[PDB]
Amino acid sequence: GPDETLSLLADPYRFISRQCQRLGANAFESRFLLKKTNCLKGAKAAEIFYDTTRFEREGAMPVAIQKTLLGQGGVQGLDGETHRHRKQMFMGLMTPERVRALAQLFEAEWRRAVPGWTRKGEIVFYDELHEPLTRAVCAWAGVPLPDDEAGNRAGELRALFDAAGSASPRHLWSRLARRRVDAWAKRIIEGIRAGSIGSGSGTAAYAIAWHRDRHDDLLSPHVAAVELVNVLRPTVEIAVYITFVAHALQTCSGIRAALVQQPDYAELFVQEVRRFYPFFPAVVARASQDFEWEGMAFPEGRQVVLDLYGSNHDAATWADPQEFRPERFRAWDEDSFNFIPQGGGDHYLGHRCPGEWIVLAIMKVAAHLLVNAMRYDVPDQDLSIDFARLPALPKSGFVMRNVHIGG
Ligand code: HEM
Repeated sequence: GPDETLSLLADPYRFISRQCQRLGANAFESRFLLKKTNCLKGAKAAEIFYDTTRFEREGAMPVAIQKTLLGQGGVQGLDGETHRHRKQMFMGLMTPERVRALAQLFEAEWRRAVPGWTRKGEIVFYDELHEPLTRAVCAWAGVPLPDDEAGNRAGELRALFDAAGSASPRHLWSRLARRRVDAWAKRIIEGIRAGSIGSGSGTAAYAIAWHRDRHDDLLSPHVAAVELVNVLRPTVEIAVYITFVAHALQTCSGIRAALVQQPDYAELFVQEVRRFYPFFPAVVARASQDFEWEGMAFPEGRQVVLDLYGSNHDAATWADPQEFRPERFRAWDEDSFNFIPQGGGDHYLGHRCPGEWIVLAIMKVAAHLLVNAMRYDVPDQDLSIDFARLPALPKSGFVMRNVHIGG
């Protein structure tokens, strides 16, 4: 039929679920760029999407994303045993103690940045999160980061996802940010291999610099650089989820008090933040063989997009997805396909986000400080979510006035 690209960019989070609702189905055939695209939504859809005998990621990623968001040669573009062996490198980083260490470093950096925020009077909370995250994740990952460069590197990491997918000249800064960050990370890898950088044996940058592939070869310095940015960048992106934590504390009644007094509530709350709020709209794969599913044809080579936001707001799964209610997670069966803000399926055997433990730990630190430590006022502003923005944010970016902290 018609090309629907422009309609998708106008409503990137909701386009799929809205059409699904219109059609009374969990899937529909469409066309993005010029490719026929099957669009899927829901737990059953997610589960077939993560079947690696039917779906491949190889070459499925639009080049614009490679040259900004993702880089070229990274784990996202791999399939099969090549993929599994590369994904294992990421998974080995995420021990409960290593995740804890990153959370601890991030709390310290948050606390160090508050005085700065106090003397400012008024801050855009979102704008202020990138640098502490950058400082935290760099130290955790063994990436040296001098004090006077921290601001700039945070700006560059931010530019990879917050200027990327944009209708404006911001796409140009994003592409240059990618070349700068790639060259920086590459210099890090090279110094580790040459002995000039003493990154500890438990650190991401070390693991990535010394990773051997299935042929016992080091990654090429550029591919290693891209994989290191795949740790640094998405950690800084947690700024979005932290902003949504502040937003929930502000727009939904009872949340604050429940968090203060109920110990087990934090975990339910951060889960519901990830379910409720838009972040990553969709993931893309290519059908690897001819098959049919619930009446829909999936010929070899068909581009297929899995709607994450729609799946997270699926009525069959949640009954009242439209409500923000952390308690729903008391009844969650931990299914790997019905709740997928960072992908579904298995972490080792598919492309599901290895960053979930980090996101959760950091979201918890955020929720803890925002209720138990950090005091602030919230002036009249537009807190409505910008569903036409990538990534989606409250329009204001969540503005704070009179910020101060204890311990
Ligand atoms: C900030 C919130 C985050 C969101 C919303 C998010 C979401 C996602 C999604 C939707 C995917 C694709 C899953 C798929 O292709 O099936 C993914 C993959 C990935 N994520 Fe995240 N993530 C986040 C944080 C992180 C963090 C902190 C890390 C740190 C290591 C990380 C590292 C990665 C990597 C390396 C991949 C590719 C994995 C693969 O292809 O096997 N992410 N993420």
